Amino acid sequence: DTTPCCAAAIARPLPRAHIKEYFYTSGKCSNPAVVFVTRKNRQVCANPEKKWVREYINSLEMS
Amino acid sequence: DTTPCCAAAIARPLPRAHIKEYFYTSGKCSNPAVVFVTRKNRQVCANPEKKWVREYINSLEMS
Repeated sequence: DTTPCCAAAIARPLPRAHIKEYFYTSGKCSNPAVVFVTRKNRQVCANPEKKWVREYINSLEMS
Repeated sequence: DTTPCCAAAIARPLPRAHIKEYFYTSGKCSNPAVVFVTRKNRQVCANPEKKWVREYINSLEMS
């Protein structure tokens, strides 16, 4: 917890074409999240347990 | 604060050869930090105002 962590997680989907990369936060966070990195390099915390996250991820991985 | 943030920041220097990338957290954090990404993809929060951070960074940028 000398590692970057997500207090909360984006309500609704961000636009799929704003998004270029993802990673998962440490599991040592209290809300471990997925993080989306936008073409503009904003890092956005998302709720991994949510359908739009899991098809965005599937989308970035089956490019 | 739907963006990944650093509660605290690594006391002492990490080994320079463990470190492959860096970025700065959002300025919207309460402790906005530098984050070091290790060859093993651990993200480590560091205090930007600290001499070892600023020559690690200079090191990754003058490669």
